[PDB]
Amino acid sequence: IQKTPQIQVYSRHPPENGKPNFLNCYVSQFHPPQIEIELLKNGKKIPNIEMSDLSFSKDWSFYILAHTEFTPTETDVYACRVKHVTLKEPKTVTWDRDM
Amino acid sequence: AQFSASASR
Amino acid sequence: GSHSLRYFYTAVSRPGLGEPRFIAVGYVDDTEFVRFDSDAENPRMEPRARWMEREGPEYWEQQTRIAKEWEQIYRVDLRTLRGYYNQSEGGSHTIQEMYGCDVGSDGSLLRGYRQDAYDGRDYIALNEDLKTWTAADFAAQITRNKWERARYAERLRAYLEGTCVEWLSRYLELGKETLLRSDPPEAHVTLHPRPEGDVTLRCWALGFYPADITLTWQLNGEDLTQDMELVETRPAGDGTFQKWASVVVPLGKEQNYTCRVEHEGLPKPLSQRWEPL
Repeated sequence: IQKTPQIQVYSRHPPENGKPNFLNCYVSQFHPPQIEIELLKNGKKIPNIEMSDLSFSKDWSFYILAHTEFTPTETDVYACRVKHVTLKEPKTVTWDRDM
Repeated sequence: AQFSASASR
Repeated sequence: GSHSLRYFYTAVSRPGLGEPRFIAVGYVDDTEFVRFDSDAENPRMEPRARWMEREGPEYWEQQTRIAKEWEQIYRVDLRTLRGYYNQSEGGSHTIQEMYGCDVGSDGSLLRGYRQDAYDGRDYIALNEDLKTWTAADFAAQITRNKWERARYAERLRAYLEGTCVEWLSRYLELGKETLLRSDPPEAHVTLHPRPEGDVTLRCWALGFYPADITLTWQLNGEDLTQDMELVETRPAGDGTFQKWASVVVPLGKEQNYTCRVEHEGLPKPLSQRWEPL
């Protein structure tokens, strides 16, 4: 009676290290609604993330879009940390500039 | 505009 | 040729900490326009689209009340359901609802509805006739029995057939600029080689609106969807949507696969292939 979240870390506009754009982490299909979401640069959270407000799909599932501005590079990698009552594993996910 | 004549469960 | 208005309510109990958090949200199609959150400073129904700061104070005052009214309703429901299933006080629980109307473009109500979920599992729902209820278990059977006695269905029905449809119409006008505006997809194909020896072709649709779209990888001119991987459409963050569709293809055949993207914004559908350069 608890559904584990579906993380999706990506970018608003296509990857190109310079043209600054945005970092999105889309968590969806979870339940219960309480979930913890933080963005990471090279291992340490990003200070002031902006997050949309909770919402939910017709199937009673919650979704939410964590995000913040940033400028991609070659030697920097971003990840999305997330905690949930369903997360056996305090699941961090890395931003693959390919999905 | 919401529904207002609610009822409880 | 179809639009809708929906209201989503949620209440979550906070064991040992007082009152449940209650949130109400309103949508016109997929666009949030009003929102209420009891975690707020001064809980009030507030606008969530520019085109809503037009409604008068009378609107906000009224809608805020009906929300606060619902908040008390759900505060007690949480207790009732907890009695129905004999649950204890140490556990957190949720109650969700979704009611609204779908309206053709000729102003005809297509379908009305009002459905529940307790702890993420269906509970009670008003059938499409707008007269009878579908109850998941015994608890929702207790509730269904109270609502038949009070003829509650007749009130929702009146609402769905009148007020719901009238306000959906009003909201369309207020925001036609953004609600009825077609934003087309930018489409491109990427190649990610597999260690298996073959390659994954990925088709992406970017910056489109609404969100209804169809990505179709085809071979030689014929469909391929029982074996096409997908991601759930995701929000770009600026109000557009994006999605990708992929198929595994054998090396040397890349050019024999096309991706058809259909969307209201496109005059004719998009044909996109791999382009190595």
